[PDB]
Amino acid sequence: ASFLSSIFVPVIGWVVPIATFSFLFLYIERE
Amino acid sequence: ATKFPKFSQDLAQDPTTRRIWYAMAMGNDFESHDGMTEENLYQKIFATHFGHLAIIFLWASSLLFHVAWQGNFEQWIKDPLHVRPIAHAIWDPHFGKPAIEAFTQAGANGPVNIAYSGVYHWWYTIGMRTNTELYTGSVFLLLFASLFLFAGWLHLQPKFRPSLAWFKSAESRLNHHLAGLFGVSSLAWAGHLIHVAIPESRGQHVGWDNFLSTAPHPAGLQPFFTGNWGVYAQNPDTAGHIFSTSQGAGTAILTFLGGFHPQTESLWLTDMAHHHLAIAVLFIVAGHMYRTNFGIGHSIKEMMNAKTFFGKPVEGPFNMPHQGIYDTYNNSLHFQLGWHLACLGVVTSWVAQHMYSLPSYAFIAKDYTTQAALYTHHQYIAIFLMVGAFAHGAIFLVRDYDPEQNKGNVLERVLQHKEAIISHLSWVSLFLGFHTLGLYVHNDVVVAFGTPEKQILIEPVFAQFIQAAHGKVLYGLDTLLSNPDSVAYTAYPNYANVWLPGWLDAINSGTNSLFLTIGPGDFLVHHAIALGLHTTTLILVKGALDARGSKLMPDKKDFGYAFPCDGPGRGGTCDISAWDSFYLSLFWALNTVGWVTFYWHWKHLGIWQGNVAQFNENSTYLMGWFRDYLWANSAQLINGYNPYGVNNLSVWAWMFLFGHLVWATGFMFLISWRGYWQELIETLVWAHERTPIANLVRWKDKPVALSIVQARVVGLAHFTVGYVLTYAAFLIASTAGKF
Amino acid sequence: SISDTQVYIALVVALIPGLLAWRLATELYK
Amino acid sequence: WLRDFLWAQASQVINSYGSALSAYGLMFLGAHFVWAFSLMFLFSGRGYWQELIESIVWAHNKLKVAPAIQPRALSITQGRAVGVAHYLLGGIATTWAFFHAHILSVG
Amino acid sequence: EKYAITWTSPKAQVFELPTGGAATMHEGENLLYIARKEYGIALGGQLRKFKITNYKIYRILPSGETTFIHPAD
Amino acid sequence: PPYTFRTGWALLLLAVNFLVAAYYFHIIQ
Amino acid sequence: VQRGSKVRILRPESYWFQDVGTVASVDQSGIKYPVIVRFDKVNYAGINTNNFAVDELIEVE
Amino acid sequence: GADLTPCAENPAFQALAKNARNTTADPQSGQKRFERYSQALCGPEGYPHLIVDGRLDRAGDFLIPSILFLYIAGWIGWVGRAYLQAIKKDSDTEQKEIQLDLGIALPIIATGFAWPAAAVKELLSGELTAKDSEITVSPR
Amino acid sequence: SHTVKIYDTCIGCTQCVRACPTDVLEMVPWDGCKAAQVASSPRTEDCVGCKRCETACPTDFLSIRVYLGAETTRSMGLAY
Ligand code: CLA
Ligand code: CLA
Ligand code: CLA
Ligand code: CLA
Ligand SMILES: CC1=C(/C=C/C(C)=C/C=C/C(C)=C/C=C/C=C(C)/C=C/C=C(C)/C=C/C2=C(C)CCCC2(C)C)C(C)(C)CCC1
Ligand SMILES: CC1=C(/C=C/C(C)=C/C=C/C(C)=C\C=C\C=C(C)\C=C\C=C(C)\C=C\C2=C(C)CCCC2(C)C)C(C)(C)CCC1
Ligand SMILES: CC1=C(C/C=C(\C)CCC[C@H](C)CCC[C@H](C)CCCC(C)C)C(=O)c2ccccc2C1=O
Ligand SMILES: CC1=C(C/C=C(\C)CCC[C@H](C)CCC[C@H](C)CCCC(C)C)C(=O)c2ccccc2C1=O
Ligand code: SF4
Ligand code: SF4
Repeated sequence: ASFLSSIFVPVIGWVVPIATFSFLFLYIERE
Repeated sequence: ATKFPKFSQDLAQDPTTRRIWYAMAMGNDFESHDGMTEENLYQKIFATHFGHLAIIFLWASSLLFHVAWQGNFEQWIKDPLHVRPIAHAIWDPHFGKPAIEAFTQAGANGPVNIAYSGVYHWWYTIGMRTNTELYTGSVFLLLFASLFLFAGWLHLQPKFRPSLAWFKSAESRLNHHLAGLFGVSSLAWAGHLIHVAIPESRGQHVGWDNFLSTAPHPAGLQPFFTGNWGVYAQNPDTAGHIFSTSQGAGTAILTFLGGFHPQTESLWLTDMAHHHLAIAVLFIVAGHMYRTNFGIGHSIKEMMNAKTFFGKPVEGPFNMPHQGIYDTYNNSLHFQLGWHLACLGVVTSWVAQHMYSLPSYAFIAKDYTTQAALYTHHQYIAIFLMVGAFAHGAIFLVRDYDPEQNKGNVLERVLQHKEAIISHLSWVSLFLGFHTLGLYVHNDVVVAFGTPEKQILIEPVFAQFIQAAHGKVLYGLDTLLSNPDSVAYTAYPNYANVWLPGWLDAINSGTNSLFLTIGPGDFLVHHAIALGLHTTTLILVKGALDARGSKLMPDKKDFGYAFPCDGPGRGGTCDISAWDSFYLSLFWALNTVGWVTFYWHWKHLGIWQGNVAQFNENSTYLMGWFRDYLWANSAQLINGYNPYGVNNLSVWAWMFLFGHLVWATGFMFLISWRGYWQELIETLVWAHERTPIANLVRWKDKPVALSIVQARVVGLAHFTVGYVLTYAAFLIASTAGKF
Repeated sequence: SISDTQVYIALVVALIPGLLAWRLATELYK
Repeated sequence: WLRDFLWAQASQVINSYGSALSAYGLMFLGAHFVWAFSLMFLFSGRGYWQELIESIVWAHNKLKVAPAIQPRALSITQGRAVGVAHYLLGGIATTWAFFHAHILSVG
Repeated sequence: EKYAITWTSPKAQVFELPTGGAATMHEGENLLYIARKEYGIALGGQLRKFKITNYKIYRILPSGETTFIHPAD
Repeated sequence: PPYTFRTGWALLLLAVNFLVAAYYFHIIQ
Repeated sequence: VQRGSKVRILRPESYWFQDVGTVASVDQSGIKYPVIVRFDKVNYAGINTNNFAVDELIEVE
Repeated sequence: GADLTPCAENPAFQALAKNARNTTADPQSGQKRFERYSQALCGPEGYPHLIVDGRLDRAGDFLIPSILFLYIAGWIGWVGRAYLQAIKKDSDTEQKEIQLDLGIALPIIATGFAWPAAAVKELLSGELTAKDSEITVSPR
Repeated sequence: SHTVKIYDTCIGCTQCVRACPTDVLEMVPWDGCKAAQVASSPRTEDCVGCKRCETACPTDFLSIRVYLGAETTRSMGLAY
């Protein structure tokens, strides 16, 4: 099942930092 | 005026970008949080320690799963001396087609990374044979790491949350951790070797299904209780034992040959079984010493405060005042953390010193690059654990230290004569450096002038003796286990040197790293190491002892541990704080471990290639280090990619250049300091409010330059990461390109 | 190597520490 | 630039022992030293080194070799100036000894 | 705008602005809108070589409040 | 004072320094 | 003490701690540290004079 | 060990004796060092390995230069110590530091050769060291 | 802002008041010293942490001390 690399690596490469940075930027800039 | 960071109202009321950076470097500092009390501190550290513990088991499970699913472990069993292991597989979209063909290696379908951490040798030694045991142990560590993630959550709930007196019960940790964490676990691993790993070493499968049926010994626990323990040391694995087969096998489970297995060139598994069994008895007995609620045992607070040796009045133990040290170790957490990093830092290097000379893993002495990486890894780990020992020891003297509770004791008497400690530390650093650098430059000029016989070469005749006082015939000193008429050789009253015929076979062979042959090139580098240890200690001790103030600046305790300076007054005070003496030392600590690992690596490149004469001639003068090691070995590396093509070393050729760039970037934060950069950002703030379309958007946090203490962190971070990655790309590919 | 089935068991079992890590990291405060 | 210029053209400067280009072999290593020596002044600060002298003046006060002119660390501006003069000296002299021993051999 | 500084000059002469550059004061009461109080004292000492010690730094809030903060009396 | 407890242990350790050198000089075997 | 008396210093935060000074002038009523001591070696600031209390000094002449 | 057979017996030391490089313009300075280095111990490489043990057949390596150095090095300290003892009881003492009082420095230089007879005299009189109550110290 | 502590050892030299560039310091009368005045810091919300006031003080050790605290807009020295 070597096709899981095609679906975990782009999520951790792209989706994981986009979801993390967009959470943290809205959390540090929160009155 | 935001609510981030939660743990500080002084940082959360910062309009600049300093708010963001100081949240990161004060987040895990639990002691400086807002409103943190004493018992809330320990209850939060204890549950955090379940968090770091469960990272370790989740880390070690990915080593098992990525090998079972993507590596070639079952293909590595058949021939461990030529089959090249596999760590994980590459899914990189950015690869070109000649860079998929170059990394399709070790008999695999796709691009794979050759494992240089030696975990196939450790798993093959301890009995694991197929890819299903690796997967089973992987899934077990998923559950065993979740058992700690639940435990840290459970011990934060209000009636499951431990009290303060539970943490400061120090005599009960020492009984349970020595007997149970050290002793039972050494006993359990001896049970794992005897039941499983030693029968797996003889071609005899023992798994979870048939370990209750099969016995490790055909005698079978009857000679244990009757006292006939010599039955366990009957016919061992012979000198023709082919590993994991039944040829030349034995029935013994606890044996004491000493020395190495003749094929794998590792320690005997029957020797390790009687080892961890004997360690287990010495620790369970050690864990029944201190006083708990059962009204028996030694009491440490009474051992410190004792003043009477059999009627004679003394000042304390060894007639030295150790009173109040129990209330100094136990009440402070930085005294404990500063202490135990020194304890863990000693043993970490002590692990590395005994794993190249005494290999304990099957077929690891012949897989070279896995052995060159494990030495250099645990040496650099031992570096940070020793620098942080003095670092967290110096946070103790600023923050936690109380001179009234510690009045008159041995830790007070060090702070009196602290100018005598730093002076004689400053002497040995200069006494070695003036005369070790002097003899390299002497040998450099003398060889350069074509007359190399005028070199000052000193045989290390005080370490020549120890290797001959351990049984090496090669020098002809004829003492002390190399003298066959010696009292130490024969063990005169009892003659019980069982280990000694197997030890002298191992030390007198030139086919291992056991007590390597030393010469005049090894004289200068051990005194160069001693230059690096006494000088790194000089910076760390002087920053520890002067942490509470001195002549140029008294009351440094009022300013905390990390503050920039005290201004340009009094001639200026740049890098005056106790944090700044942590800071200068990590240049030396990375330096000294460079010297101990340039010298480790180049002595073994002569052993592994059969050319011992290259090191012994050329390691006396500093061109032979520069030419025959740095220049000559980086030819396989740098040709990892050239205009003709690529090969499998092109990551290490790319990481080598990457390391030279992170290293050089860190100079920018150290040569140039802050006030140049705040006057540069104030021109970018101007030209953003004036640009007509781009001033629709605007910052929430005002851009300021990095603070003075911050870009000494950030400067040391680019320096240290680039120092590691440069050598780690040179260590691997110069060894894995030559074998 | 291991079978294609066994990889999915490892992923589903890995949600059990993934859930518990989210519970611990939020019980330790925001 | 690393393979075909710095690595490949230095094969005449470091292999030059026992010959007439021996001084360029010694100035190549000797200038790598002075370059690296300059970083002690650039990276560190003045206020560390003044504290260290106070522990060396003590051992000089004890045996009555106390100098009448008091020792001080180099000032903040001078510690930068020493660190750039020793930087430019060892960096250029590396290249001075590298250009000569390469081009006095292939020319 | 914030921190107005006023001073009375005997005549006109060229001084140096704290924001960089040289201007020319009038004769009589002057007025300069600066960014921070640090500019006004660094200007107020530059007036001392012109023998002027009659300078007053205000504090203009964005609401329109002008608080006299130097001197206290 | 004549430091008895300091010099008592320094002469013990120096006697260990001289004993190991006797093995190295073949005085004791 | 008197103008010319060598004294010693016991103030730990002072630069000339356990060093020999020379009293230049002693005042009468105020400050609480009314003794001007002209030292012979300079501190980091470059000065060589300071004020000290009456009980702060140890006369050695 | 390792293979410290003496240099007169070595095939390697005699092979290094045939391609001698003249040190000084003495035309046999190439030869008049190899016969002098024959009593030393050349290993497998052909180079004399010095012995800092203290053996009296090997006293020329370390034992003889150690007495020779420590006489000269304890000289320079003692001359520099006794000068600073003298200038402290003068009018200024800072001028006499950078700008040497040559009338006082020259008697101290000639005095020196009984510095072991003077340092032991200073040691036993208790005038070598100073009191810890008279040296400035840092706050603890 | 920062924190300016003034101890009782100063002599009324008026060198620290004539050196703080945001004019935090001022002299108040005080019957202790010979010059009969002590420095006082009634406007420490304006202090920028410059430590010009510690550089100019004669007394050993310093009668004035600046403790670097929480940094607002006035103490960062931001014109923006
Ligand atoms: C921390 C441990 C760890 C690390 C560093 C890696 C590293 C890697 N894994 Mg792997 N993995 C692990 C544990 C780990 N594995 C475990 C326990 C499992 C079983 C569930 C897997 C299952 C797995 C699969 C199925 C695949 C990878 C893949 C990969 C590669 C690409 C990264 C990726 O997509 O992640 C994938 C990550 C997951 C599937 C889930 C992560 C599981 C661990 C337990 C999370 C650890 C989080 C960590 C502790 C949080 C701390 C962050 C830190 C910065 C503070 C890379 C070699 C891919 C690959 O080989 O590409 C070629 C791929 O297809 N991994
Ligand atoms: C017998 C009962 C028992 C046991 C098993 C433990 C076990 C433990 N306690 Mg503990 N504890 C106990 C009773 C016990 N405690 C009692 C009674 C008290 C109250 C008085 C405490 C109070 C307490 C506190 C307050 C804390 C602990 C902590 C810990 C953990 C230590 C960290 C760790 O995992 O290191 C594991 C270490 C070893 C397995 C031994 C390592 C030995 C050296 C370093 C290396 C030797 C290995 C060798 C070289 C070979 C390795 C090679 C191989 C890896 C390849 C560990 C799980 C800490 C923790 O993390 O909390 C979770 C912590 O903060 N305990
Ligand atoms: C188990 C050991 C241990 C423990 C529990 C602690 C715990 C602590 N230390 Mg300590 N320390 C340790 C080891 C340890 N340290 C070691 C080994 C050293 C020597 C290097 C130090 C040096 C040290 C200093 C000098 C200081 C502390 C401080 C602290 C406290 C706060 C930590 C903090 O703010 O984190 C914040 C965490 C960070 C800022 C992390 C940034 C650094 C990361 C690791 C860089 C990583 C680079 C990058 C990811 C690499 C990518 C590679 C890629 C490009 C290829 C806390 C009590 C501080 C304190 O004030 O104490 C109260 C403090 O001043 N420690
Ligand atoms: C009068 C000469 C003199 C004397 C007797 C001493 C004596 C001492 N010094 Mg000191 N020192 C001196 C000059 C002197 N120093 C000077 C000029 C410097 C600045 C370079 C230093 C720098 C220095 C350091 C950095 C250290 C000592 C240390 C020591 C002690 C151990 C010996 C040692 O390590 O030598 C050290 C010698 C040097 C570093 C170089 C020697 C300096 C020159 C070459 C000799 C001076 C000769 C003088 C100018 C001749 C004047 C003659 C006069 C008639 C005109 C000892 C108390 C060490 C210590 O504290 O150990 C406990 C220590 O760490 N000293
Ligand atoms: C050889 C041999 C032997 C011996 C051994 C030994 C004896 C060892 C030693 C060892 C040792 C001898 C070790 C040590 C180490 C040390 C260290 C490592 C230290 C460190 C420290 C620290 C770091 C501290 C800290 C701190 C500070 C700094 C401050 C305050 C606080 C504290 C205290 C915490 C025997 C007989 C057995 C056998 C045979 C062989
Ligand atoms: C024999 C021998 C050896 C050994 C040695 C030893 C080990 C020794 C020790 C010794 C010691 C351990 C010593 C110590 C000392 C200490 C002290 C304490 C000193 C004193 C000094 C002083 C005090 C000084 C003075 C002076 C002088 C004399 C001169 C100049 C000036 C002065 C002042 C500087 C060897 C093997 C190497 C080699 C071979 C031979
Ligand atoms: C360049 C430089 C700056 C300017 C640098 C600034 C203003 C920050 C620039 C960083 C930008 C935003 C990129 C940062 C992102 C990194 C590539 C990765 C960081 C990711 C982690 C923070 C998570 C200083 O402020 C400074 C201060 C003191 C000494 C030396 C220096 C210094 O050298
Ligand atoms: C090492 C170092 C020092 C200390 C280094 C010093 C003081 C150099 C002094 C060494 C020379 C050898 C002193 C010379 C003293 C005498 C002239 C020696 C007599 C020898 C003559 C006979 C030739 C600083 O003062 C400093 C200041 C600011 C930033 C960085 C640093 C810095 O890195
Ligand atoms: S604090 Fe300094 S400047 Fe102010 S009155 Fe005292 S001595 Fe003078
Ligand atoms: S912080 Fe220091 S320099 Fe700035 S105004 Fe206040 S006293 Fe003066």
